[PDB]
Amino acid sequence: SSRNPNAPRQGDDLQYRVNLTFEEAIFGTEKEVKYHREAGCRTCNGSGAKPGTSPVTCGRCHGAGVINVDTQTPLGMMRRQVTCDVCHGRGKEIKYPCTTCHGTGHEKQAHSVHVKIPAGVETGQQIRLAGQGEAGFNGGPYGDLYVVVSVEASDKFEREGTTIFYNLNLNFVQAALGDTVDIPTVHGDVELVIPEGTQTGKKFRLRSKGAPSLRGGAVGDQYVTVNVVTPTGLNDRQKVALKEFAAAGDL
Ligand SMILES: [Zn+2]
Ligand SMILES: [Zn+2]
Repeated sequence: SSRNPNAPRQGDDLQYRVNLTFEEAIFGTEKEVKYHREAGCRTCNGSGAKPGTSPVTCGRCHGAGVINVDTQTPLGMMRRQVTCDVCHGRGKEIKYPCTTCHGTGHEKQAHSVHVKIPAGVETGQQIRLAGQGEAGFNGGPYGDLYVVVSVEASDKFEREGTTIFYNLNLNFVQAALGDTVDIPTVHGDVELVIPEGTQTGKKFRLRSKGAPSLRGGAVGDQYVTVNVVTPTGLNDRQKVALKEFAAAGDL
C-alpha cells in the first residue's frame, strides 16, 4: 500500500502444527520447535555484498533509483519518473555479492523457539510468537510464528472445552444391585457409587475433574454417563437364573 518500491515491509508469517497428547493439552506444557526460516545473512550483515565490499551508488540513477523521463511540449516539459533500469533501489554493489545469500540479504537459518502452551488448549488454537517467522525486506520487521495446537484423542475420554466426558459400561448385576467402581480421570482415579436400581443413561457429575479454562475460569467437570450392557453368549446355568429371576418377580 505504498509507492516507494524500496519501502520497508514485514517478513512472511510462519505456521507450525504441534501435536499434543490428550493430557498435554489438558495441562500446560512446553516445547522447543526446530525449523529453518529465512533470516537475513549473518555472513553479510543483511546487505548482499561480499564482506569487505559495499553497496555503491548506482552507475545510472546516480543514487536516485529512478530515471527522469523528460519530453518537450509546446507549452513546457513533461517529466515522467520510471524506476531505474538497474538498481530498482539505491546502490548497486552487484559486482561483489555475498557468497551464501547470492546477493539478497536473506540466509536460510536454523532456528529454535521455546513455547509455553497454556493449560486448556483445544485443537486449532493458535499462539502468536512475534519475532519468529521470516525476515523483513529493506530493513522492515520480522514476521510472526503461529503454532496451531493439534490434540490427539484419548482412549478413555471425550472433551469439549472445560468439560470431560466418560462412558461407564455396567452389567445387569451391577445396575440392579448397585456397585462401587473406580472411574478414570485425567487427575487420577475416583471411586463412584452406583445406586441400586440404576437406569441406563444416568449422568453423574464429578466436580472440578474436567479441564482448566483458558480464560481464567475454574476447572471444569467430568460427566460420567452410564451404559447398561445386555449380556450375550450365555450358558444354560445363566439362562436358568434369569428365567428363575423372572418368576420370583411376578409373584
Ligand atoms: Zn549474505
Ligand atoms: Zn539506478
